[PDB]
Amino acid sequence: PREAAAHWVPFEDKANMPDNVPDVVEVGATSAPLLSASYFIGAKCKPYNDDFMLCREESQGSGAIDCLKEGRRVTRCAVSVIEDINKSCLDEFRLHWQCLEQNNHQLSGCRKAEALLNKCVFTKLNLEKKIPGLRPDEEPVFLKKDPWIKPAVDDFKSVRAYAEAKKNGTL
Amino acid sequence: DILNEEAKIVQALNNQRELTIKMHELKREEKDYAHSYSPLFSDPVPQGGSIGKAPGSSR
Repeated sequence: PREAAAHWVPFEDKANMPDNVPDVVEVGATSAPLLSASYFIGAKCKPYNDDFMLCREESQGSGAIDCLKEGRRVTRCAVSVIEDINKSCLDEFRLHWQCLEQNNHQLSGCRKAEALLNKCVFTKLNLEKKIPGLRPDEEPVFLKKDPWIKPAVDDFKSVRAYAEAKKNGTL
Repeated sequence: DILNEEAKIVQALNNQRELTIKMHELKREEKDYAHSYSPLFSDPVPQGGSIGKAPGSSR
């Protein structure tokens, strides 16, 4: 919760899970693919994530050990979403997070690639990108036309793919 | 006629002695959190620090 100062030295641990708890395979996506598919991880895995944090609230202070069985399932369902999005939308998911690794991982600067990614994932994986807590009479930010905050330079691959999706009639 | 008027004064002084012993008892008696501290917000439970809060932080 506080960060290490004044000569911290890092250390790691040559050990294993005990036999009591089964194997769980991990998430291997880094920040730009994780930030790219964050809304679709949240759209599919909402009741699993909320049961995990509700576990953590319910049995206070035990925490780690009494919530492992649902921390299993949140990781497995997010892995399901990520390979689902790989095998359907690999090239434009890659287009999106390759836009996102420039521009400080700001979602504000990658609108023309995220329109393509949202259209693919919505027609093929049937998951929708939504911002909750947003009452009506309020436009969502990634839908608006001519925003005030444009990026410095639009990425070339995504504006080329965006124009070709215009002329195909994809989007 | 004078014994009764002295018994009246003795009763009035024993009443003050009982009152004094009572009002001494009343201060050393423990008292509620709603009376000792502010009445509104009667629970001592802090639940303080509510922005970056962790689930599992309660007990």
